[PDB]
Amino acid sequence: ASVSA
Amino acid sequence: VPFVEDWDLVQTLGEGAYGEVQLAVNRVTEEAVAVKIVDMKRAVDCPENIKKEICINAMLNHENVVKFYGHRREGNIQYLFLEYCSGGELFDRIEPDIGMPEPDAQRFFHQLMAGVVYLHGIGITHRDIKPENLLLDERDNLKISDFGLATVFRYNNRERLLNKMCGTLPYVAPELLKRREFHAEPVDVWSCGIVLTAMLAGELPWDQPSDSCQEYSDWKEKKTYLNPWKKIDSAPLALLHKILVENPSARITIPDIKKDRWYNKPLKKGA
Ligand SMILES: CN1CCN(c2ccc(-c3cnc4[nH]cc(NC(=O)c5cccnc5)c4c3)cc2)CC1
Repeated sequence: ASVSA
Repeated sequence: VPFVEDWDLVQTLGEGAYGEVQLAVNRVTEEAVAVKIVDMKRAVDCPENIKKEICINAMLNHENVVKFYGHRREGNIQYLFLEYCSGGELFDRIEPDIGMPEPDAQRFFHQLMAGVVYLHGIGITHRDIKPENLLLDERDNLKISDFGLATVFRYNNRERLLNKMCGTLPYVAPELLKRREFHAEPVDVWSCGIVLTAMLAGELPWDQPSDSCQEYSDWKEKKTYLNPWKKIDSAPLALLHKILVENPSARITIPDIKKDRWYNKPLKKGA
């Protein structure tokens, strides 16, 4: 799992 | 700098009907932040609710409040980037039926008052203070978290009385169970007094502050030879006697808690 800023 | 906006989600910090909070580590810098993830599709009003919580978080900037860095929407999902507190929850530093060393409780209580004074100073009440929501950083500094129930009680120098029944029963003030409207500030002062009781005794004094609850009646009748009170030394117990007062208008305010004898007793050595 990942997310962008 | 390529990739500096990429964050890997590496650990579940918390979960609940509100959604989840994950530990996010920057792909490039390895900076760690917590990311609260909310699915606005879970409830019809989640949209307005989370929007309110972001609005409130944007107003806050204090060392004893979980800092809010910004947010990003992705369709129906909202991502809130928040200060990561590596020491976890104050909840987990409270030993069952023991509590924690009094000087440690005093230092956490000072830090909690600082954050609550800050919030009330800008007109925000938290409405659900308890150990599960008071987080600790790498140096054991306390930071108030979760503004999902927070609301404005003062705006343009005018106070709005509250009427919403909310919070958590063992920590909630008695006036929410007996009165239609109430001032906000004394309710947060009350939950801070139950948090102090838990830190010094490792147990909550009552299921709820109603006469029907034997433990609450016993307190009103000053039976302090019973637990949790018998486990608390006299100086902090004198402070709890001023905070856990049923009438919110007679209850001690924070400026007077700051002048309390126990509050000012030198007890805790620096790290
Ligand atoms: C045993 N194990 C138990 C858990 N511990 C544990 C360790 C770290 C954290 C933790 C750390 N940093 C945080 N920043 C913001 C948080 N939460 C929020 O902002 C927030 C939370 C709910 C609703 N709304 C907002 C948050 C929670 C929690 C538990 C680690 C050890």
